[PDB]
Amino acid sequence: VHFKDGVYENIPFKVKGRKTPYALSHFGFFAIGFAVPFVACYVQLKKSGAF
Amino acid sequence: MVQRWLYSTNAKDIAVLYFMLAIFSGMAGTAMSLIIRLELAAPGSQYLHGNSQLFNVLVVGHAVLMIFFLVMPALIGGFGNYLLPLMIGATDTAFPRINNIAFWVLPMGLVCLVTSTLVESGAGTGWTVYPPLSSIQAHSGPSVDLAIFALHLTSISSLLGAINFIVTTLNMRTNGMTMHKLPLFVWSIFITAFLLLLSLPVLSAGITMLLLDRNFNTSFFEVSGGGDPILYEHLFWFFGHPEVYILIIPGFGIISHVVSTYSKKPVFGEISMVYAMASIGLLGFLVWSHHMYIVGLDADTRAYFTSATMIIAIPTGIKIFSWLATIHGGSIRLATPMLYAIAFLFLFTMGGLTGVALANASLDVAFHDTYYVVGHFHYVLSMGAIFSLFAGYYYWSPQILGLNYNEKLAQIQFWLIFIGANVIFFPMHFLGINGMPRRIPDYPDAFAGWNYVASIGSFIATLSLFLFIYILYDQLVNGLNNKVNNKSVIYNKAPDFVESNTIFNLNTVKSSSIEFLLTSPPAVHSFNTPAVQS
Amino acid sequence: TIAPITGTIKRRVIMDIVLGFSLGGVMASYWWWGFHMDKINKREKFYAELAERKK
Amino acid sequence: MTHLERSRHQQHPFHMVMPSPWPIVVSFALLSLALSTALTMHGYIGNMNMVYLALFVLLTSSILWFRDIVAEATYLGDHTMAVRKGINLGFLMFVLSEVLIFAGLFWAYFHSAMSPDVTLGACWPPVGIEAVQPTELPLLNTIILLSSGATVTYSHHALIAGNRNKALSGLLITFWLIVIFVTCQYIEYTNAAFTISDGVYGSVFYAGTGLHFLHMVMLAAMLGVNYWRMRNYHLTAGHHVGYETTIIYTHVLDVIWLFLYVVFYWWGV
Amino acid sequence: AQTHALSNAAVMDLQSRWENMPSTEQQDIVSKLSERQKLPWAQLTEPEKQAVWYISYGEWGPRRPVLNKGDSSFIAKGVAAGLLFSVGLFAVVRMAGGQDAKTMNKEWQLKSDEYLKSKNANPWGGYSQVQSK
Amino acid sequence: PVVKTAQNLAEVNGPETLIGPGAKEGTVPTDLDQETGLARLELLGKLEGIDVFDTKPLDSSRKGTMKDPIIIESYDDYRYVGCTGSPAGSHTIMWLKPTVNEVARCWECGSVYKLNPVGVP
Amino acid sequence: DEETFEEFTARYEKEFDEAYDLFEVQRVLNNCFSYDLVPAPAVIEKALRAARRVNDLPTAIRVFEALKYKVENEDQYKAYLDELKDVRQELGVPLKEELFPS
Amino acid sequence: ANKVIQLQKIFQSSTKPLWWRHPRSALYLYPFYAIFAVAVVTPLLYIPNAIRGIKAKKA
Amino acid sequence: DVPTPYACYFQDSATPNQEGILELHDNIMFYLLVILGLVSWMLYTIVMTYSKNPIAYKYIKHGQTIEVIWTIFPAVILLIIAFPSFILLYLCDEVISPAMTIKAIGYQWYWKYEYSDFINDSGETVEFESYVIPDELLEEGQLRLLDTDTSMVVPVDTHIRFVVTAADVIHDFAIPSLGIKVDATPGRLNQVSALIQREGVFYGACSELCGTGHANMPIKIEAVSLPKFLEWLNEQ
Ligand code: HEA
Ligand code: HEA
Ligand SMILES: CCCCCCCCCCCCCCCC(=O)OC[C@H](COP(=O)(O)OCCN)OC(=O)CCCCCCCCCCCCCCC
Ligand SMILES: CCCCCCCCCCCCCCCC(=O)OC[C@H](COP(=O)(O)OCCN)OC(=O)CCCCCCCCCCCCCCC
Ligand SMILES: [Ca+2]
Ligand SMILES: [Mg+2]
Ligand SMILES: [Zn+2]
Repeated sequence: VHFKDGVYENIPFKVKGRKTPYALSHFGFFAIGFAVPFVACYVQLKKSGAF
Repeated sequence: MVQRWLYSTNAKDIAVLYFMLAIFSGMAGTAMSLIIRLELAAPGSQYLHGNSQLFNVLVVGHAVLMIFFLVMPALIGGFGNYLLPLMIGATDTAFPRINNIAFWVLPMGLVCLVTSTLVESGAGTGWTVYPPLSSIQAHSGPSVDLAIFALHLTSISSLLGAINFIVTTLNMRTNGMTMHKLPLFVWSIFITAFLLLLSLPVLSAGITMLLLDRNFNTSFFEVSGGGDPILYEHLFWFFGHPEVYILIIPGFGIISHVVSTYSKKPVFGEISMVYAMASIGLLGFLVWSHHMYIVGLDADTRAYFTSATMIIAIPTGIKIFSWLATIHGGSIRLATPMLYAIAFLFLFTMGGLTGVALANASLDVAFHDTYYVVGHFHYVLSMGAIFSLFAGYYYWSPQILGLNYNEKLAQIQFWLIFIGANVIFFPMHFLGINGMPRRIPDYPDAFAGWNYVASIGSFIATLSLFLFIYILYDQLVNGLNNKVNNKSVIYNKAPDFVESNTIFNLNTVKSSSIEFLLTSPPAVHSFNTPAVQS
Repeated sequence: TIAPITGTIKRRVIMDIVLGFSLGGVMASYWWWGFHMDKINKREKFYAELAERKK
Repeated sequence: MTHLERSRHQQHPFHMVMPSPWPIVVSFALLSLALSTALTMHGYIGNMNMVYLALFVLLTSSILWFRDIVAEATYLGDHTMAVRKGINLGFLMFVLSEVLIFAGLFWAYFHSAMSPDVTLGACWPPVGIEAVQPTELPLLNTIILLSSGATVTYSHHALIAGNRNKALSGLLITFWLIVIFVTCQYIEYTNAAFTISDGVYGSVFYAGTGLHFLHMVMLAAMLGVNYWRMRNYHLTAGHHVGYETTIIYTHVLDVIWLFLYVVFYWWGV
Repeated sequence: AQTHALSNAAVMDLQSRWENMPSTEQQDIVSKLSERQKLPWAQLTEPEKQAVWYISYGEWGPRRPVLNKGDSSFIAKGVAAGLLFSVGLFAVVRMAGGQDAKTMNKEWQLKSDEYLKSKNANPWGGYSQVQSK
Repeated sequence: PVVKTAQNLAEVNGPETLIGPGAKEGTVPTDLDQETGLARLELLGKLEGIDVFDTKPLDSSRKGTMKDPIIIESYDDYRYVGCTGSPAGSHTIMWLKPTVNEVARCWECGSVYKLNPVGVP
Repeated sequence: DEETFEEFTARYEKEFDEAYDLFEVQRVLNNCFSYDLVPAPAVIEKALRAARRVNDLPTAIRVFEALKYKVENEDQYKAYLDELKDVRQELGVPLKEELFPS
Repeated sequence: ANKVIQLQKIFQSSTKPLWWRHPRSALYLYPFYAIFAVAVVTPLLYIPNAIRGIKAKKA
Repeated sequence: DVPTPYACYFQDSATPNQEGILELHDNIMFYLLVILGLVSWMLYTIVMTYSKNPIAYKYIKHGQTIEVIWTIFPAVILLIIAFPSFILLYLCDEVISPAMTIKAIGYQWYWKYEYSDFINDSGETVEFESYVIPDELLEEGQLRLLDTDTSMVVPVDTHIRFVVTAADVIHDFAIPSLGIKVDATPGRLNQVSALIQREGVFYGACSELCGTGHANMPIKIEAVSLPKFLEWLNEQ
């Protein structure tokens, strides 16, 4: 079926016409990706002793 | 927006979804590697308060995230799904719903792996899930079961993608392509698909029997009942060595394209490239038992297996030498993908040489489960896969996205990751040869020195990764601006040294594959009238 | 006139191949004859001294 | 035809699937199944109803997916020759994958038997286990399975020849033969001297036999859906892929059962 | 064919200003020079020959290099700064961590060396473990 | 009114005339009875021998100079063409994209490919 | 089948003779110079004739530039250019290094 | 009872998604959607208990 | 014998196996280095020569002679470096009349040694557990994570068969200075032969994951003179 084609039409995320700046979403995606192991370590250390 | 992505049916959208998931999982695995390499920098419990179980859990998560969730979704999933239909002129990949379901069972494997890490203790068995450490006695709780289910989900995804690739490249070739005229990346993906098809069933059987032993009281590997963990070792490695060749062969396919396009002369012996990849794939199934030289096999078995493992150096040597022959006599446009390809050549040769030294059943006695092995497989895996992914991205992203990346920052990132990865992975060889065991969170304080400098190297590599994350941003918001100014490389092939600027401007693209003739981001379904070829 | 000049790339290829073999041979000869032979000499000297002090 | 009319069609035999929710829905159901069975085998879930619900959701999602694929094949006519060849090839690859799973199970059996553990008695089957006699029930099972294969071939040839009644009768009786095989294998499970938890012998024996049991259940489902489709004039005399699919499945599964019979009964006893 | 010659005010120093001209002026200059090409090549003046050669094979547009005359220094500075920042972050996170093992002292490791010397450990190699202060 | 069933390939007019009548009461359906859409169109082409979904490779008999370029028929305003030389495989594969306005030249064998569209979308 | 030098020379003299426009002249010159041999002075003669025939001065200079960048020594380039001195003076094509003196 | 041609006419002329074209699609699609939502939401609520260590009471 | 900071080579050998594998490693590295030098020099010269090449030799594709040369060159290198591999593999595999046989059973995060051939009072088997000394219980001078509570005392210049097995998970008996590394599956025994040529101490660790206490489970083998070994055995 006919979907729109263009430079920014090939990606699931929205870049140009945005309410919040795109840098926030772009770096938050990889920040939560990087913080998943930190959350896991914090949980596994809480269930022992410390923080 | 929901129909286009959640309900997706075309290969390009599924490919970009694969790439996004792969880079997310690679970021998570790199965070785990950073934590491991930070804790393992000085003797004593520094950052993790004791808790060797947590360190083992992080090691398993890092290995799985890198292998089953970064290298394969990107190489097999992303690049394979985006380019295979494009390179062969297929309008859209066969079995498109299967192509969608493979991707969509990937992140759910991620969800269950993460919740395995979060549940009572986490899987601390290594990426290999050897019993009886992984049995119900030593690991209680649902973490090992959830890791087993993550492996099952990614096996389902890989097998479905392999079937799709096989059918697409066998049936949906354009009207002019015989199998001998296929591009090298297509051949690599086809061979990798057959390797997945013939490998994943054995892994599924072994892992399912392990799960049954854990939870259904049965005894496939329980010594109390007649089992043998060596059976699990056999099954897992019969899967896993073809798995590493599955990881590396698409890298071989990508490097051939990058070399041929940035040396401006075709690949030296393309048919020999196809034959070498086929021989490597066939021989991967015959050498699986060199990971288990220590378990107490007979002398004849180890003598056969060292010879079989050494034989693989011949097709790989042919591929390496033909890449140098292709680079020889050309006009090297030292762009970022070509830099990555050259680094791939050098560091993959180093890793393969270490593996050849490891293939001996006599030297493996001194090197098994040491940091020499981690040096070897981190060289081959990290370099020949991550560098291949970087080259493929820096090579195809301006065609996939219509957005052109900054080149100075790309070269800085390449140099930073090159030096950091070398610094982290070269002292591992010294640590392993000195006698440092593998999978230890704490070591005798005589191994500290190198473990310090290697811990420095990660802080470089991750930093380059961060720069890469900025480059994407600079590509995704300033790609058109990068085209209009002089901050990027617009043409991957420069005019020949007789060719005027206008003659080039009317013939800007001179490529051996369809992918580069397609417009800024290619139409949702191209090849209306089938592409013709003589 | 101009004599036909040709085959420069083949000559360059063989020159580069033999030069690379020579470099690898020099590197490995240094490896062996310095490092490995020093270790072997130290081991043999120590074992000879041990056998002497056994007497 | 003229250019005016040829401009109004696909230009290539290959099938453009419309966007569908079944991939992601099946993925969600599979994730829920894995999560529920991981939280239920370890007591975090009080009962097994959640696993049943997840399995039911997965089954219904697969049924809806196949309802879409048969709608495309039969009522939209999107299955041209190239699509049919691609589907047949993909099913051959899937059958090869199943055969390799069975080969892994056979490898486990051969490793457990050829090097018998000292705790087993250094004999196969291990001391204390009396093996199921091959000649009584399994002989009937294998003879009815060969009969089912011959009968499905007969029905396929009658369908190609154009005779509806013989094709329907053959397909129905082979479906009944397979459902009798399933019943007899379940019966043999009920009155068995050893259980899947009684050592490696029972472990590998029931692993292989139950995998074949699940494959036979799937094959009976495929024969039932093929009988519905043939009954309601879905299957034509020259265009049928699912029925060739189930014939290839029946023959490969009969070969797998023959190997399983020989190895587990005439070599393991 | 065309008139006497290309105007000097429009042809001199074409290297220094070719990329800054509008496309219409570029096309007009190309057309005039192509019309002048048809004359015997001995009649073309030296600035015209230089202009034609720069238009055809000039290092602009398609022939723009990968690195534009100042990028090697930039990438060297970037990689050096990245290395310095990496080691700085590593030092900072090494300071914000747990304590160092009790056995990483000069005095402890001298005693360990004395014990190893008692056992004749690593006779031809090295048994000394100090590595710290 | 009512539309016919497109008895042969010359009466096909739209996708709505490719349905046909099914089996009568109790006989197996034939291919000409219940095939529909693209499969029915391909089946018709097979019966009258006109192979729909043309799969002929590229015209690589002559060089195709600029005055008499190799003409390639298309149903869209562009088409991709991979040429290999005046013989079948003289030089390596060279992929070109001739469109309506601009012809495609190989730059290695010099072949010129000119597109003519069927059009009428 | 590998070609000899004489067959190569005759083939490229012909292929330069049937070159009809600037694109063809540049393509023929490119795939002539993309070999493991420096073209004979007769082939360079035909290339200069083709460049004059399509009225393109810069490709005639590029012929000598490519010959300089292709030949082995700095003396064989001189042996090429002083043998082609008469034709270069006749057509009036200047060398690149003497057109931009620096 | 040989409804193939009638259903072909129905299916080829319909401005609806493919799974909604049959007249009895709602009967199979609404209960399925409800059951699927329940069966996907339920296991996730039991994950915080698995992390917290609380097993299900055997009552 | 014991790891050294900033070391890049093997620990000092004490058995023929370790020096044999060291010689094999050096012999293999000789050819690995000639190949690495060849590849690196070719990459170096090709990149720096053809990064400034205006004309690409785009017509050199097959080149059968060099194809067959590098098809048959790796094979001969592999045969050359595989002859000594087979010699060493078949030489170190032989069990030639061990004058002593002793078992090492790996329990969860400790070892248990058992001198089945020798006596304690009269005939009865000698055995002892080898726990790692805790970091809080270390006296100044002992090696962290490397020195055990009780040492495994062994006579020098005698053929010794280590029979390693396990009880719960797979525990690897690995001493690099003696050049022995054999795992311990709970199902089956694994025998290895050793001859220690010099007295002293030899430290190793478990080369197989076994849970939380994989790191803190070392192996300490103290090779002493035969009269001193007999005195220790009688005191044991
Ligand atoms: C894909 C495989 C892969 C990759 C790339 C890596 C890369 C790294 N790994 Fe590891 N590792 C494994 C797979 C991998 N690893 C496996 C299988 C094990 C065995 C586990 C076991 O034995 O139990 C292991 C074990 C392992 C060990 C040994 C631990 C032990 O045995 O005790 C260490 C120690 O340093 C380590 C750390 C690192 C570090 C610091 C990197 C750094 O190189 C990180 C830098 C990497 C990047 C920056 C990658 C780029 C990031 C991307 C997201 C790609 C971007 C490109 C595109 C998106 C196109 N991992
Ligand atoms: C990227 C994936 C990848 C690739 C391509 C390889 C390639 C090779 N590997 Fe490796 N390997 C791993 C991933 C990979 N490996 C992983 C993940 C592990 C650890 C698993 C775990 O423990 O969890 C591992 C561990 C591993 C072991 C097990 C050791 C042990 O743990 O006890 C062995 C032993 O044979 C081995 C050897 C080899 C060899 C001989 C090759 C060869 O294919 C390499 C051949 C290439 C060359 C030799 C260089 C190029 C050739 C030439 C330049 C010609 C000249 C060369 C000669 C003449 C020799 N590697
Ligand atoms: C020991 C082993 C035991 C297992 C044996 C089980 C036997 C399995 C029998 C299943 C066949 C009957 C199903 C259709 C009956 C019917 O009528 O659904 C068809 C009905 C009426 O028919 P119609 O002519 O309109 O066709 C029109 C067909 N579209 O249409 C509908 O509403 C449309 C959708 C109905 C929903 C299900 C049918 C869709 C096909 C997918 C089925 C795949 C299931 C395979 C796995 C279970
Ligand atoms: C084992 C030996 C080395 C193995 C590989 C080394 C590294 C591989 C990379 C090679 C880079 C260039 C290859 C492409 C060039 C090409 O394609 O050249 C091909 C061209 C033309 O073909 P033709 O005239 O041969 O045949 C006509 C039809 N094909 O002519 C050449 O140039 C041939 C060069 C031959 C080289 C032989 C080896 C030289 C010495 C080897 C022994 C040295 C040991 C001495 C000890 C000090
Ligand atoms: Ca630490
Ligand atoms: Mg091991
Ligand atoms: Zn061409």
